[PDB]
Amino acid sequence: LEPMSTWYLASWAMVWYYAFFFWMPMVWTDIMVPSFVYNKLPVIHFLQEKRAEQKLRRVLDETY
Amino acid sequence: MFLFFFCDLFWLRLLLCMYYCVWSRLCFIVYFNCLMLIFDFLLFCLFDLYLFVGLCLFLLLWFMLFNLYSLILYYCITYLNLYLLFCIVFLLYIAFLFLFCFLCDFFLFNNLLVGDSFMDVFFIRFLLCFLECFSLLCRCLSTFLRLFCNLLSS
Amino acid sequence: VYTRWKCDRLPVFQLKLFTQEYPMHAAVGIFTIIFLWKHMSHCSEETERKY
Amino acid sequence: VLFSTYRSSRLVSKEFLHGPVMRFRALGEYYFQRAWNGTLNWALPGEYRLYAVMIPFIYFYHRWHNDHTLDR
Amino acid sequence: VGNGPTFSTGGECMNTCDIQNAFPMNDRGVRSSSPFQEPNTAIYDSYLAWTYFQPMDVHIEKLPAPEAKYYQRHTKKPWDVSSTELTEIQSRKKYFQTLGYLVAFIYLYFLMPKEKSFSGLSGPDGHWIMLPKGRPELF
Amino acid sequence: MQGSWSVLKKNCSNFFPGLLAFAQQTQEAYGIWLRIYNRQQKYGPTDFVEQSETFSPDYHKRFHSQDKNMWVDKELCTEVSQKEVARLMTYKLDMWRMAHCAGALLATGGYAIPFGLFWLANDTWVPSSFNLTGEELRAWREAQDLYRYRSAPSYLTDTKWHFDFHAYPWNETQERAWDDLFEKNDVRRDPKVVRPAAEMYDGFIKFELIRRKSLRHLCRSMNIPTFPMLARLCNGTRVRDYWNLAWCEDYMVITQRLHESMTDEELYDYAWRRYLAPYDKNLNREQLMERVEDYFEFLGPDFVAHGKAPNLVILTNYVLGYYNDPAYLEGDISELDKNDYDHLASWGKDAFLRRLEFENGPLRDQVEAHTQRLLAERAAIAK
Amino acid sequence: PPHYTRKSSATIEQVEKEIDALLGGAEKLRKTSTDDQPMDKLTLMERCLRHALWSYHKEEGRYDFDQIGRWVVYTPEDEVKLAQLKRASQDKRLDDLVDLLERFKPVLAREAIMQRLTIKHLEGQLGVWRYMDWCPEVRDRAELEVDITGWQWWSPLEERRLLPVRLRSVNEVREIMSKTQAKKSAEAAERNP
Ligand SMILES: CCCCCCCCCCCCCCCCCC(=O)OC[C@H](COP(=O)([O-])OCC(O)COP(=O)([O-])OC[C@@H](COC(=O)CCCCCCCCCCCCCCCCC)OC(=O)CCCCCCCCCCCCCCCCC)OC(=O)CCCCCCCCCCCCCCCCC
Ligand SMILES: CCCCCCCCCCCCCCCCCC(=O)OC[C@H](COP(=O)([O-])OCC(O)COP(=O)([O-])OC[C@@H](COC(=O)CCCCCCCCCCCCCCCCC)OC(=O)CCCCCCCCCCCCCCCCC)OC(=O)CCCCCCCCCCCCCCCCC
Ligand SMILES: CCCCCCCCCCCCCCCCCC(=O)OC[C@H](COP(=O)([O-])OCC(O)COP(=O)([O-])OC[C@@H](COC(=O)CCCCCCCCCCCCCCCCC)OC(=O)CCCCCCCCCCCCCCCCC)OC(=O)CCCCCCCCCCCCCCCCC
Ligand SMILES: CCCCCCCCCCCCCCCCCC(=O)OC[C@H](COP(=O)([O-])OCC(O)COP(=O)([O-])OC[C@@H](COC(=O)CCCCCCCCCCCCCCCCC)OC(=O)CCCCCCCCCCCCCCCCC)OC(=O)CCCCCCCCCCCCCCCCC
Ligand SMILES: CCCCCCCCCCCCCCCCCC(=O)OC[C@H](COP(=O)([O-])OCC(O)COP(=O)([O-])OC[C@@H](COC(=O)CCCCCCCCCCCCCCCCC)OC(=O)CCCCCCCCCCCCCCCCC)OC(=O)CCCCCCCCCCCCCCCCC
Ligand SMILES: CCCCCCCCCCCCCCCCCC(=O)OC[C@H](COP(=O)([O-])OCC[N+](C)(C)C)OC(=O)CCCCCCCCCCCCCCCCC
Ligand SMILES: CCCCCCCCCCCCCCCCCC(=O)OC[C@H](COP(=O)([O-])OCC[N+](C)(C)C)OC(=O)CCCCCCCCCCCCCCCCC
Repeated sequence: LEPMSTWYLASWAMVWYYAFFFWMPMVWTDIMVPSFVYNKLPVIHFLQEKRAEQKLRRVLDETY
Repeated sequence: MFLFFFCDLFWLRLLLCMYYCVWSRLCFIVYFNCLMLIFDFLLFCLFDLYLFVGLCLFLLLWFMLFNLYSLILYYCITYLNLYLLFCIVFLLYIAFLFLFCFLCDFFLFNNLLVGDSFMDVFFIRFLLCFLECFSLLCRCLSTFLRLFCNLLSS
Repeated sequence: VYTRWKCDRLPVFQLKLFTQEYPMHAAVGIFTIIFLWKHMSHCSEETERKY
Repeated sequence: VLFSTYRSSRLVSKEFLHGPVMRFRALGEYYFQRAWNGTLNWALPGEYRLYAVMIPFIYFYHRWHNDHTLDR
Repeated sequence: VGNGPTFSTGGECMNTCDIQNAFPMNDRGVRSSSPFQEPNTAIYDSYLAWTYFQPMDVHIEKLPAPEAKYYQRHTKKPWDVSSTELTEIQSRKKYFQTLGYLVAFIYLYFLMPKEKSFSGLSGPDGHWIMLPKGRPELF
Repeated sequence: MQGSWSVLKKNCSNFFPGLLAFAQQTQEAYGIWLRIYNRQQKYGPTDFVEQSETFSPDYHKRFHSQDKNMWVDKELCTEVSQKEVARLMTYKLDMWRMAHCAGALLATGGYAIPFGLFWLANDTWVPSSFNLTGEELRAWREAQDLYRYRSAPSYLTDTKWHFDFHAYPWNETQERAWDDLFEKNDVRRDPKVVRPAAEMYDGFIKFELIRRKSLRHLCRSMNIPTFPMLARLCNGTRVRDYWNLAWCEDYMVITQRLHESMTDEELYDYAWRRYLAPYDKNLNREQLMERVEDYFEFLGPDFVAHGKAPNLVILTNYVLGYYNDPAYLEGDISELDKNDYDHLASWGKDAFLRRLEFENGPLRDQVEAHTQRLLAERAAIAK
Repeated sequence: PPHYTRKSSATIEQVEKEIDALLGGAEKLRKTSTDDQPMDKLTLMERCLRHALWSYHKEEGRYDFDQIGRWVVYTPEDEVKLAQLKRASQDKRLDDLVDLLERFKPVLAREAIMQRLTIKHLEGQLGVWRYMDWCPEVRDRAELEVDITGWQWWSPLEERRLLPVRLRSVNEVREIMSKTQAKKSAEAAERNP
């Protein structure tokens, strides 16, 4: 079994180390952070609409 | 000895580039618990408890691109080696453990001494502490062993 | 507004990611790489013939 | 001073290879940017036709490689 | 109406999601798939339920164009890159990456020979590197 | 700011005059610091002088306590003037950056020269003494302001997001204060409205519990070098020293009303050192006085009465809110008349898309009625 | 009273013309509703602007009761005062009205931008990049939150604080104005003895 072997373990592990050190940043910037920003957008939009309505309501409430 | 080889993800890398040049929402995550650690409100942690989210997401993507697609005949799991998985788990587990140890807070380890003051310290509590310190490393080993054995047997 | 992931180029973001986000993990990985190439980078002729 | 650390320092014009790039993006977006194409951790899409197309293709090229390079 | 995509949903049903309040609800009682107001949003039931919005031709009373003074903010900075520009940059980069990966895939799976063949007709058997040169005292 | 060849020429030309000026400023600042340090050791409280230890309740890590490890010398005007304190603060910033550069030089020997070329090509990390004319000083200040703009929003977002995600205000007044604290600089925040946020956050995170990442963001926003960051109690010490000096000068100015007699340029510098007045805003004396008075009001009566300032985290967020510009929006509204997915028009609609359009289009009600009637008929037939 | 210097120069006629122009473009969008129902942004802006304008006019001397009874009456005490009825302060009020108009204009601009964005969304011709460019605040907040390790997309506590926010009804406005008038009167009483 090669899965139990060690005669070329370093070169074999270079695949994981390249994935970790060089490909993970690309996936981070190109795929993951974009998806999570996209997920964030709706709630932030809703909260900021509510904040603007709150400002308008306070503006109206101070009139007499 | 220097062996030059390539992973079996090149077509999947091509598909990722083609299908993720534009943004898309993600709403289904294999391990969602990394995002919600605190369940009672008004509780907060001064430690960087959300540092694992990025590594978790990348690890899930990588292991899924390998393991799930390996069901297709002649698809190769390029990393399927016991000691390589040991290296991966060593990196993650020991890195987090050293993050907690570099904090230089020894009281953090008070809970390792299992039991209460009623129990004899040398013959019960100290032996339990020895076993628990052993169990941390055994948890690392068992994690990587379980991942390797399941794939191999299946 | 400024964000590392959106404004910095890829090499710069890589350095920032592994120096101010995951420095301990990078250190442990480099340690393991050195160990592997120090103790797991040799193969005898008989080992090559067998496997 | 030699190289910029900011992605905003452009090396080409905005219209460089606009047409081919738009065709490539059209190919990417037509089936993937859909409500029912909800992925599981970016690896398993929701669109059925992606499976229907990609499973045979992956098997075909892997089998060709195995038959002509490995089992040979 | 066109065939273009809309605001991404991730395959989620907004009537039961954890952020459902952020999605407006229409007269029919179906929460929108986007922050916008949608009149014809629907829900489809596969193994899992998912919300879908079908674009359609609808006329909306268009408030007249405001002056540039009241919506333009000239706070741009040298590091700033807009989402449109980022999309352009990433599109070009991914186009070139896709071409390169395609060439790599073709070579790897159809042209590259495997090393150390039994017959010796294909692939290299390996060789030594970093051998000394011009160092007689070494031996 | 990005590096440029003109700035490189400027800093190379003024390198040695700048070093000589820095040395002279070092002598003067050492004298000023010696006076202040002697006064602190002699007249300071026992906790402040003995450096009492304040540990966090979770991991028992020591950090500076605002109440115990910071002390406002109310009678410092007798020994040290306001201008001397300002000089010491400016020199502390310049000395920190120079010290980091000297450490790099000593560490790497002669291999730091190309990095020195990168260093002199930008005004971000060069001392103020390298500018020998007004225009050069203006460009240097512009670089400092640019770095502040780059760094402040991350600090503000970190604070706001962590609190909002893990806690909520107790009462309506705290809610209003918290919401108005993080408004953009295009609107004027009322310090009386925003002050309760200080106590609300004192309940959450005091300065003694500030996290290392938040500290890094804050030091970036304050033009304090962050590499090597090291333990959080080093840059934390720098922050504490800078704001302790600032509070001493603030007490002097408030008590003696020096700002009213302060000239325009000196007033602008005073506001700038408090991170209240960017130079690119081209503020006049009215605006500067308004911002300074708001800062004094935010400090509150208790500052003069007892020398106790509000929570330092909230204070830093408040002052750095002046560098939180509105999000940029460029382009005429007519650009919204275009289309984004014309490149897909050639593809048309497939069978599934046509089905979705048919079922969810204007005829959706008719299709739904027909489908439900057909299903009901089939169910009845089945039974 | 002490003299007050105006921050900006503008005539009352110019201000009224500007208000009419601002409210005239939104007539099609403006929709009437029951007095007890919640009000819209256009209704709130119109009420505030007209209230300030007619308060200034009544202080000046242009006693046009027909409009004053509509744009200024919100309390039974106010109605009684109107029935009985039937310099520095003025300058400050005019400046405040001008500032209020300049404050409302950006809100209408954002509303128009959102209308156009919605129009393009319903057509299927709106990319997320365009939406983020034309809604910069949302874009910046999301990007910053993710960049500082705020991955989560749900904010239950802030929503709990802001979820029940909505524009008030006319009757609620009347009650709040009555409360404020009572508070001001009580304040002047304390001022007196
Ligand atoms: C002596 C014989 C030769 C060999 C000499 C070797 C010397 C060795 C020295 C000693 C080293 C000891 C240690 C070795 C440890 C090895 C461990 C290991 O392999 O681990 C597995 C592990 C497997 O990783 P993986 O998961 O497969 O991912 C890595 C992949 O590269 C894919 O990962 P990725 O996709 O994430 O990578 C990013 C990728 C992102 O994606 C892309 O950019 C897409 C493209 C991908 C390219 C890379 C994939 C390669 C695919 C196979 C080859 C393709 C075809 C080649 C054709 C050859 C024909 C003969 O971008 C790039 O790759 C950037 C480069 C792009 C180049 C584009 C060039 C365009 C030229 C255009 C010219 C036009 C001219 C016009 C003129 C017109 C005139 C009129 O390997 C690594 O991690 C990398 C190991 C490298 C170690 C360093 C070796 C030293 C450097 C050698 C360079 C030799 C150059 C000279 C060759 C000349 C021809 C003979
Ligand atoms: C030749 C061998 C070299 C060895 C290798 C070195 C490798 C490089 C490592 C860095 C070395 C230092 C570089 C120069 C720094 C400049 C001097 C200095 O301390 O500036 C003050 C300044 C103090 O900072 P702070 O945060 O305000 O301090 C808080 C205290 O509470 C402040 O106290 P305070 O609040 O009460 O205020 C007092 C203040 C009041 O004073 C003033 O206000 C007046 C101004 C005084 C300071 C002026 C500094 C000017 C800096 C620029 C110099 C010009 C550069 C010109 C460049 C161009 C040249 C052409 O005066 C001070 O700043 C005094 C600070 C304490 C003295 C520190 C010096 C101790 C070492 C020297 C003695 C060694 C004796 C060896 C005996 C051997 C026996 C066997 O220092 C810094 O900015 C810190 C350095 C920043 C870089 C850190 C890099 C990592 C360091 C790791 C070291 C680990 C151990 C070593 C092994 C490393 C192996 C990996
Ligand atoms: C005469 C002068 C006066 C006397 C001297 C005075 C003293 C001077 C020294 C002190 C100066 C301090 C201030 C310096 C400020 C400038 C720093 C800087 O670099 O700024 C970025 C600077 C531009 O700055 P900027 O435009 O002003 O923007 C500044 C902004 O504020 C943007 O700011 P930012 O904050 O965004 O940027 C920060 C960024 C800074 O970083 C960067 O920006 C990256 C720069 C490199 C980018 C390279 C991109 C290009 C790559 C090309 C690759 C090759 C292409 C092909 C070439 C083919 C050639 C044939 O990120 C970082 O700070 C990351 C720090 C990472 C630290 C790493 C620590 C590792 C520790 C290891 C672990 C240890 C653990 C403990 C273990 C203990 C065990 C016991 O970047 C450049 O200019 C890039 C230069 C690229 C050069 C060409 C490519 C490399 C050439 C290598 C040649 C090798 C030859 C030999 C080969 C031999 C082979 C055998
Ligand atoms: C897509 C592919 C592209 C290519 C990818 C390339 C491949 C990358 C693969 C792996 C990448 C990740 C590796 C991570 C490793 C682990 C890192 C880690 O554990 O970090 C812990 C930790 C994290 O860093 P941090 O301080 O918390 O903050 C990092 C942030 O990035 C700070 O950010 P910040 O925002 O807070 O501050 C911003 C700003 C703030 O500005 C300032 O603070 C003012 C300016 C400060 C100037 C520097 C002051 C230094 C003071 C003394 C430092 C201690 C010296 C110790 C003794 C010397 C030891 C050699 O700071 C800067 O701009 C820093 C400028 C530094 C420029 C240099 C960056 C590296 C470029 C490459 C140059 C070297 C090439 C050598 C190899 C080739 C040879 C032919 O690091 C430290 O504690 C720092 C200790 C520094 C010790 C000195 C360096 C030791 C390493 C050996 C140096 C060898 C020199 C060779 C000379 C030439 C010989 C021929
Ligand atoms: C190329 C150069 C290579 C260099 C290599 C050397 C390593 C790197 C050098 C330095 C690099 C720069 C950065 C270093 C870290 C900076 C940390 C920091 O920011 O501290 C700020 C901090 C300033 O903040 P602060 O508010 O003033 O005070 C801290 C607060 O108290 C804080 O309050 P707190 O509430 O946090 O209080 C807690 C605090 C309390 O502690 C302190 O803060 C006090 C200072 C430290 C005291 C440490 C000594 C404790 C007593 C030792 C007793 C040993 C007895 C043994 C007897 C044997 C008899 C046979 O921390 C602790 O409790 C930690 C105690 C240490 C525990 C050590 C456990 C080790 C376990 C070993 C495992 C097995 C190892 C392998 C097997 C070995 C045997 C076979 O700095 C310090 O306090 C001192 C910093 C000293 C820096 C290191 C200087 C390096 C000198 C190098 C000389 C040798 C060079 C060799 C070169 C070789 C050729 C190249
Ligand atoms: C067919 C047989 C199969 C056998 C299978 C056996 C299992 C193999 C498993 C392999 C995969 C998993 C590997 C996990 C990682 C293991 C790590 C490990 O044990 O490595 C230890 C090894 C020990 O190194 P070493 O073996 O060179 O030790 C030297 C000791 N002498 C000189 C006495 C021989 O670490 C390394 O290889 C890395 C060393 C370099 C990096 C560290 C340098 C700093 C050291 C600090 C202390 C000393 C200096 C003073 C302080 C600093 C001053 C600047
Ligand atoms: C989220 C859950 C996903 C579940 C997906 C379920 C898919 C159901 C597939 C049904 C059968 C498909 C048959 C395909 C036949 C192809 C031609 C052929 O000869 O193949 C025979 C091959 C092998 O059949 P064989 O073993 O009989 O071959 C005989 C050949 N000799 C005799 C020479 C040995 O069939 C397969 O291997 C098909 C197994 C499919 C298992 C499911 C894989 C799912 C994971 C991959 C998903 C990929 C999605 C990518 C999308 C894009 C991502 C960005």
